[PDB]
Parts: sequence; structure tokens; C-alpha cells
Amino acid sequence: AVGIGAV
Amino acid sequence: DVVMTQSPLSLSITPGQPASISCRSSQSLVHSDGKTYLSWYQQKPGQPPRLLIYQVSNWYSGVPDRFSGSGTGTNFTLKISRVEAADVGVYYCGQGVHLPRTFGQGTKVDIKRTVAAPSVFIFPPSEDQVKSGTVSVVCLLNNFYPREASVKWKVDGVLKTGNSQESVTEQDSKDNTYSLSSTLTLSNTDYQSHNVYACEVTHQGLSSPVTKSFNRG
Amino acid sequence: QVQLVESGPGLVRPSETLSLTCAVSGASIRTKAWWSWIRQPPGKGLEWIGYVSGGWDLPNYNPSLKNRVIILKDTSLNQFSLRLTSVTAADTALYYCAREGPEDFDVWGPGFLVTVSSASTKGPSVFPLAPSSKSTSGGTAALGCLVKDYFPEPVTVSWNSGALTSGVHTFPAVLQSSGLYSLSSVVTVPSSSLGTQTYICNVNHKPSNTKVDKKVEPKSCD
Repeated sequence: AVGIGAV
Repeated sequence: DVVMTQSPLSLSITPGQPASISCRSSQSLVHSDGKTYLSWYQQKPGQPPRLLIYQVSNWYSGVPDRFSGSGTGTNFTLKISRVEAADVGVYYCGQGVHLPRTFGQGTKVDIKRTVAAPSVFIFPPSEDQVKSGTVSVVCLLNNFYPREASVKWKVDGVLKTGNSQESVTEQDSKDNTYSLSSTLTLSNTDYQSHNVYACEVTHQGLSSPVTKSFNRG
Repeated sequence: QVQLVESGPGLVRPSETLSLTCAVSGASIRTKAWWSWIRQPPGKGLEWIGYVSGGWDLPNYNPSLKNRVIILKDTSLNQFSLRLTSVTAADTALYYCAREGPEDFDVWGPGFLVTVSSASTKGPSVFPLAPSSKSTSGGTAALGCLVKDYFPEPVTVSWNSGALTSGVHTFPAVLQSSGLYSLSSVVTVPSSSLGTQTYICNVNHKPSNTKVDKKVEPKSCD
């Protein structure tokens, strides 16, 4: 999913 | 990495029956936003995967309700309630919450169906092939099940080994059958040194091995 | 309506750098999406290579790639591209460009096969595999096309420019001892049709810029 994990 | 493990790695489904694949992760796929980012993809041969499920139980637009996803935390399960012939292929689970992104190794799904004896054909080389320097005689087994079969090449009655190559298709999306080609390659010198070419097919659906032949010229 | 297409070379020498470009149509690259590259060695699993964001956040790549990957985006041309340095045979695979969106990987490209080898490109020879009357198995006969001595993968085979689809089997290519590939594409067809309908195999090998349309008909004495 886009944006989930670099948060 | 977050290691994803699928089980089983090879799953043969029985018609009229449900089917179940399991996918387990080394860490929880629960994100801090409360959502679980697990996805299920289907890949038919020679094309990219198709997105079936994201967010373990939500269906992607256009995916039929017969595909279902369940699970929590590290345990996830994809079920195909009642299969179609087109549903052969490789199925992958993938987490979209942790970096690096990871996928399962994939579960290969093949269907069980009624046995069928192969339709056998032999193709002698065209004259262009004979002129070309090398010659390829082809023996084709079309539309058989199950996958196991044996092809033997016989030239002028004697078994010939070590010059043949086999290639098998994937389970057909229409009638869930397999097909096989055996190509025998010789020099034109070797090709014209003999007269009769045959392939003898042994298969479960044949009461006796079936031989197809031709005469050179 | 979103479509992505990969383009580039089909052959790269080892230790060189692999460049691949994914063109996106149907949506602007400047959206809330991670434009990603993922590779798959043939007949094996998927390896996630990385992504470039449509916003301003930095790209992230797979640590397994050993700091060989650069993923770039070009808003003006609306495309994104992969540069992978110091390739080896292990980097020979099928490369997919995809869009990781608010759901998950939404859309994938058809896949592009990159082969890492030193060998020289060669176009294929196409020979007809003709049906015969001595070989009729009931009411249907089979005919086909043999595609020999080409490099590298892949070739595409259609029948009657795509009009004929049912009953066609294009077999996996088998690698000869020469280092070249060979495959066969066959089709079953009512033997009655043999008298009236003409059957043409269309072979395409883009790496060698070869396109061959060959009609398969029974022998002149048959």
C-alpha cells in the first residue's frame, strides 16, 4: 500500500 | 525481511469442492492505522498477476465473490469456493505494510478432471527443412490428462534415443487438459539414411501404446 | 483505464547496466501512488525491486539488490525508469512495472523479459508442420509452425492474425545444444476446413526484427 512502511 | 510462507506449494483441486491456501508471516501485518495489509494475487501463465484481494477480506473491483480471504495477525487463508476451469495458475500472498515488500513463493494450482487419451499426430519435415541442413520431426500429443506420458522414437523399427526434446503446455484454461510436443532433430544425411519414422505413445488412457508413423517421401 | 508498458533492451551484456522504462497512461504520475518495479525469474517467485513515489518522499529499494538499483521518475514524459548496475545472469528475469496504490498493487504491466548473456541476436527460421490425410484422427486434423534457431526469448505466435484462437497450443521453447531456442505452435481444426479455410501462422521476434507469415497447407500430392 502507498505510504505504509516509510511512516 | 518479513518472510511469507505459503502452504501447500502445490494444490490440486477436486471439481465441485472448495480449495484452501494458507499464508503465514514472520511478523504481524497489523499497521498502526488499525488496518491489516495483506493481499492475494492470481497469475495465469505468460501474463502479470491479477489483484484479487487487498485488506484480507476486501475484493478488488471485478473479482467474483467465490474468492474469499480470512485470517488475523500472521495467519491468512484464501478459499476458492467453487472453481472454474480458468482458475489454474500460481497464487501469491503479499504484505504491503512492511519494507521491503515481500511475497510468498507461490502456490501452483492445477485441477483434477476426467482422464483423456491424447490425440496423436506426427509431422514429417518440409522439403525446406531437408534443404536447410538439419531436420526436425515432430510428434504431438494433444489434449490429454493426466500429465504423465511417455514418447519413444522409432526409426526403421529401432528405438532412437538421445536426439529428442520434450515440451509440455500448462493445464488448459478451457478443458483443463495438457499437451506435449516431442521434437527429434537429425542431419539431412541422417534423415535420408532411413525411411520410416514413428513415435510410440504410452499413456494411462491408452489400453496399448499407440504408434504413428510416416515414410520418408 | 490505467495502462503501463515496459520498454528497453531484451539483451544486456553482463557487468553492464540494465535500463528499463515504464510508460504510464490513464493517470498522472504525480498522484498518491508508489510506482514500483518487481522482477520474477521465469517459473519462480516474485522479487520486489523497489518504488519511486508520486509525491516528494524518497525512494526505497530492496536491500537484496546490494545498492545496485536506481529508480527514477520523469513527470514531463509521465514515465518512470529502472537502472540496475553490474548485472549478472541472476538478473535475467521478467520485469513488471506496477502501481502500489491506496488498495495495493492496482495495475501491472504485461512484463518484459530481460536476458543477461553475451550471445549475439539471431532471428528464427519458420517451417510449416503440414497435416496429412494419412494422419486424420477422426474428423479433426492438426497443423502448425516450427520456429527454430532464434535468440533470445521470446517470440510471439498468432494464427490468422488472431482470428483463430480455440485449440491453439504454443509450446514452451526448448534450448538447443547450439545455444538457440526452438518451439512449435500447433492447432487442431476440422479436416473439412482444410479444403476451404486457409491457415497462416504469424511469428514475431522483435529482438531480431523478424516477422514471418507462413501458410500451412497439406502437401501437393496429398
